[PDB]
Amino acid sequence: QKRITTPYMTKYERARVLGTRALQIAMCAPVMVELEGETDPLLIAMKELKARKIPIIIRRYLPDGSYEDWGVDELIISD
Amino acid sequence: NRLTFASTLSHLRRLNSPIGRDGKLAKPRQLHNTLWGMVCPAETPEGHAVGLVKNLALM
Amino acid sequence: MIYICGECHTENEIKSRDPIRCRECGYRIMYKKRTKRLVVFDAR
Amino acid sequence: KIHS
Amino acid sequence: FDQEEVFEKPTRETCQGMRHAIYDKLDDDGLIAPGVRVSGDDVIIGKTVTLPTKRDCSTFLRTSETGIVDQVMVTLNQEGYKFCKIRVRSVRIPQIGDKFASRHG
Amino acid sequence: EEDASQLIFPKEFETAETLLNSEVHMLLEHRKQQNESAEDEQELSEVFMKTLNYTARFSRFKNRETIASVRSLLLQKKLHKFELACLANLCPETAEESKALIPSLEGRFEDEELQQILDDIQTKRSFQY
Amino acid sequence: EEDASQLIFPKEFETAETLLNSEVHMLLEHRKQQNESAEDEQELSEVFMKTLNYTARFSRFKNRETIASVRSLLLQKKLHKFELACLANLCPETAEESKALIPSLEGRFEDEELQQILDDIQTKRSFQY
Amino acid sequence: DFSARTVITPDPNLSIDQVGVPRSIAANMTFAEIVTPFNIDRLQELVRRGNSQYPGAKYIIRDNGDRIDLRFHPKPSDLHLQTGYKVERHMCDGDIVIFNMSMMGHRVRILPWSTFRLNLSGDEMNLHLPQSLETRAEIQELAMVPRMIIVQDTLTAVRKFTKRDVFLERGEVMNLLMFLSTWDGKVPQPAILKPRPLWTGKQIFSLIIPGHINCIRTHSTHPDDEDSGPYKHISPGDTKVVVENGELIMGILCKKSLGTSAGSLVHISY
Amino acid sequence: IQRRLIKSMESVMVKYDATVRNSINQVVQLRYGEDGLAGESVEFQNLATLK
Amino acid sequence: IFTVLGIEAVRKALERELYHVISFDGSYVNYRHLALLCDTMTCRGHLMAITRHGVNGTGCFDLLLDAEKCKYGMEIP
Amino acid sequence: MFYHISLEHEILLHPRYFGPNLLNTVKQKLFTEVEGTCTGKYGFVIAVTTIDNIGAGVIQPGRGFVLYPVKYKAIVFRPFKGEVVDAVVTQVNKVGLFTEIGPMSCFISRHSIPSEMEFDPNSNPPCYKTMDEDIVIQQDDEIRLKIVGTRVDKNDIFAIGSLMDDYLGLV
Amino acid sequence: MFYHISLEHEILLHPRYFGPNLLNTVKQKLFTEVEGTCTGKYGFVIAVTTIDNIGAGVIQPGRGFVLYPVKYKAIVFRPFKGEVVDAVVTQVNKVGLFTEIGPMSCFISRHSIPSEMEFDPNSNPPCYKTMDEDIVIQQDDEIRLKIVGTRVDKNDIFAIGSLMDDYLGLV
Ligand SMILES: [Zn+2]
Repeated sequence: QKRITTPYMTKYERARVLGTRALQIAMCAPVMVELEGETDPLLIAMKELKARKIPIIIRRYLPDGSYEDWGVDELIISD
Repeated sequence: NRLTFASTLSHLRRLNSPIGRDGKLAKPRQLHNTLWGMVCPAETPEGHAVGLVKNLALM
Repeated sequence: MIYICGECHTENEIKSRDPIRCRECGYRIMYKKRTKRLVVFDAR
Repeated sequence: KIHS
Repeated sequence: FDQEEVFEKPTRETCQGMRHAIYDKLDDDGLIAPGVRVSGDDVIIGKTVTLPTKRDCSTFLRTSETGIVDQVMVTLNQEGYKFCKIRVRSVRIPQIGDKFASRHG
Repeated sequence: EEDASQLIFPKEFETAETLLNSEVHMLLEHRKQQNESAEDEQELSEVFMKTLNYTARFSRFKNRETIASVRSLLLQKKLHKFELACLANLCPETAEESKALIPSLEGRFEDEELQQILDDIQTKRSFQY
Repeated sequence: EEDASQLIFPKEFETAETLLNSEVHMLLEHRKQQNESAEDEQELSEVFMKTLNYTARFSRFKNRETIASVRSLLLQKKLHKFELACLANLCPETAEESKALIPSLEGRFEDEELQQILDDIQTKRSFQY
Repeated sequence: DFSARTVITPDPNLSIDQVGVPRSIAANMTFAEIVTPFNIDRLQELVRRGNSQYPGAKYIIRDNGDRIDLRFHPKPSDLHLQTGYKVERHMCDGDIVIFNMSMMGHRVRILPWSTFRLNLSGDEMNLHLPQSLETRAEIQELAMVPRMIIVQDTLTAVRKFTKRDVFLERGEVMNLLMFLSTWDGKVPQPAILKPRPLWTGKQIFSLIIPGHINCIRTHSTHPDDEDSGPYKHISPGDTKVVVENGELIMGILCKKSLGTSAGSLVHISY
Repeated sequence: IQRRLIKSMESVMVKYDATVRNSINQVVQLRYGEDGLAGESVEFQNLATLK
Repeated sequence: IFTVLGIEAVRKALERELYHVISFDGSYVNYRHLALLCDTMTCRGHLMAITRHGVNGTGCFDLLLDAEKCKYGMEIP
Repeated sequence: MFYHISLEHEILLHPRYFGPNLLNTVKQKLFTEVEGTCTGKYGFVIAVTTIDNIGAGVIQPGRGFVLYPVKYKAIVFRPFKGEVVDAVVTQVNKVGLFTEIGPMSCFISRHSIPSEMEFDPNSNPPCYKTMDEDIVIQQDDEIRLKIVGTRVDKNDIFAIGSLMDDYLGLV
Repeated sequence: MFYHISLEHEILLHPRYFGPNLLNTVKQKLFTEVEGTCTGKYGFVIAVTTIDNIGAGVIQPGRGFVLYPVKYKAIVFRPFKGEVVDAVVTQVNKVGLFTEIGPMSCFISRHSIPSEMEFDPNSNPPCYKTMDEDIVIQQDDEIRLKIVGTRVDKNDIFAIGSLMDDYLGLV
């Protein structure tokens, strides 16, 4: 709560979230969304972000030392 | 330099600008009027050492 | 191995650990004739 | 260059 | 005095330290005769050091280009020790990577 | 935890005074002379010989008078002792070169005054021919 | 730099509360019971078995009531936590024995009052037959 | 994994993001990849190929961290791999590479010859391959050429192409539209239906323009008095560039209109 | 010049509070570019309410 | 200008001089980039020479795993 | 000596364990890493009582392994220097008595043993017995000793004891 | 870098040297112990200028060796981290240039060398030369490099340099 950061998700956050999730998927991690034959791990994570299912929670460290826990689903992505 | 006959001829007639205080104070790189008929104006290696190394005129 | 003098161009057999010099000349540079193992050449 |  | 260099075939048995390469190219004198095709990593001159068993210190091709030795020269240097030179000849066909320049520009 | 650019190093070296490469050669020569003839001792260590060649090759000054003049000239300024030998040893051609090689000088030296110092070193350093 | 006699040891252990050898056996038994039946896991480590025998052999008390009574009895006094388990584990026969084995007790305990404490432990410790 | 530097040559066919690499260089370079059931067979076949064949793996890493060289292939069982292993398979098509602190990523395409191919739009370079998947995903998401951003051989022809004089016959139009990736598949109606069909250069370029973007630009040879004259909308020299609904209705394109600037077709589309 | 400029601004970055700060966390600018907008998406235009 | 008008006036003067040379040849640079350079030099209240060393990272946020969102999901195999 | 402590241990969890109720895998993993081991600073971790709390799982960049800082309650066996504690003899040799203080093994040197004691290889089994025969230390004998010093070796704690002090022996 | 320092060294003197004018033996001994060695803290001790004073000789109990604390003036070569200094190339290899900064040897890695430079095994002798051929670093070539870091190994100091910084090279 009382979060002051922008509701939108930055490009850097999107790249890291997908990259980390894609690495996890390649390591026998479960996939929340249904699998329709997408072999490449990046595609699996890409649709997960679209469906707002990625468990990763972004902890944005403010310059003053405080941190805000922003969920990927909560953040507004651009498609 | 024995890569080409022309290169060998140029190397033998090659000239070097003065080094030290004499060269530092002057502008050896810049082309002077005295080179007419004595040192080839066009011929000069390209790079930082441009104009320091030259070639003797044919005649 | 068999070598060739660079002055008279005559065959002179030189063994291992032997001074390199032509008997007929004393010339100190020797060459190798050729190898009996032929190679394949393609006109390209 | 490449063979190097 | 104890250790000296020699020219001979670096046999796998007499030599302890060696590098994986084809040694059939070398002749009985340790020098590859003219007319032998050489490609990739190959020994063209045999040299060993009798360390206080000998250690291989031969010279391989500088690059991986395929070339044929043109001529072989055996001489004695100024110090009197045996000294040899060999010229490796290779044919380069112009390709997409070669740089061509006009007489000006 | 020490850095020459930031002038941070063990406190012990603060009391020490720097020496020039050419000047050290004189000190090594004095050490070499006595060992060779004054006393019958073992030959000088290989380390001593190695540094002697380094100093001789990079010796920028011929005699003590040239060394003393440069030392006195640079002592008048506020040059730090670490920069005293480093500047003379490097012999920067121009002021711009010295600051980039020596970040400390940029802190308290202007682009004009330092140039008047490096050129003075040039007039002192002696060339072979 | 640490010594038990002088009550000097790492500051981390200060927050920790000591345990009796017999009491630890109960905790180990609780750990043993769940591992054996509650969950299907690998057999307990050899270290766990070794300490279980040590606690059982040196267990001075039968049931929790005896353990709790001694713990409560010693808690009323100013006994340090380190001495709490050490005194009970050692079970000194008389006051003189405890002080020599435990130098700390001599600092703040008299020869008479402590004797009235050790004998109480004797009435609690249960013998085989 | 720094590679051997090699000269650069142009390749219009390749996309700007794509980069051409020879087989030999890609063979030396390796990309560690974590094997997964969905691609267990893919790694199983590639490792079987061996280092002699280009599509092979230089090394295979087990879970414990031991690296086994595939050059020797001592036992078939050692060749077999289990889930969770790391295989240093040789670089293949579709991999992401990064080279010239801002660096632009590229998609490697294998080509027969030796020299590198770059769709410029010479100097030697060394391309770096990101081994980790996390940085590989990040590079392809933010460091790609499209997110970073025309040759002089195309701008000159573009000006001639958009000239009103240029007329394209049915046969010529077919070839041009074939290379058009962003083509709906329907041939546009000719501007001059009779006596014979003749597509103007702008009509072909209209499909090239993506979506519906509107912008107004002026040609380099645009008289100042032309705008003030009554023929401002109907340019006597076609020196005024106007685009409506993604269609180049009029005007000859050039660096001012198509080249990068404050206002240009590429800039507006971006 | 290119190398020198990068080093003096290598640590300069925009934090999550829409402020420009260096490694030491010193505020270089309250908002990036004094407006808080990216330099790539901005487009040139001329408002006609002053001329 | 620093000794007469102050560091604040130098920021505008430095911008003008930097823009004047950049715009002399017709090239243009976004004002935000130019302003950043001036601010960094004058950030400490006195003119600072650009770092002469010239030798020459996405860590402001950390990704955290959540168990609640992981309750749903089926393994691919 | 036995204590009750609250320790911190960073648990490395493979992504393969990211299935439903992954916290259970973390909880069970902690029963193998810090259980049955012997940290050199806090001594042998004989057993774990309960788990206090599990911290947020931070994903290590590049490695891909999620790090879970978990707080747990456990009991350790840390032999403090200069502490007298009972011990069990496991073997006897000419060098000296070999004792066993719970999980660890403590060695008693011959010099530390009182001079009155004398090793007897004839007696079956060996046992340090003095001439008077009043006190004899057989194997598996409960004896009290003072640990003069302790040393940590190969992730294990080795203790050295002595019996020169008063009231150290069979009693 | 060369400095003038006053160091302390405890000299161990055998009783065999307790003859007349034993101080001379102590003085000459100091010219072998601290001379020609390389202390890891103060760097190479290339030479000793003079001796400040000799302290009282304390006899170590049991050992029987008299300890003589002596103060001497000497010049050391301590390479400070991040310091630019001229160097001499001793050999060149594919890994990188091998330099020699006075008594010590400094190694330059290939990565630290500018990308424009390219190693040439064909050229006799080897020398890192760029494509433009403007600057070439042959053996025994006076070049300027910056020591990024230094490490002490087997009582010796090994330095690592770089040329990425401006104005580093032949000049
Ligand atoms: Zn002859």
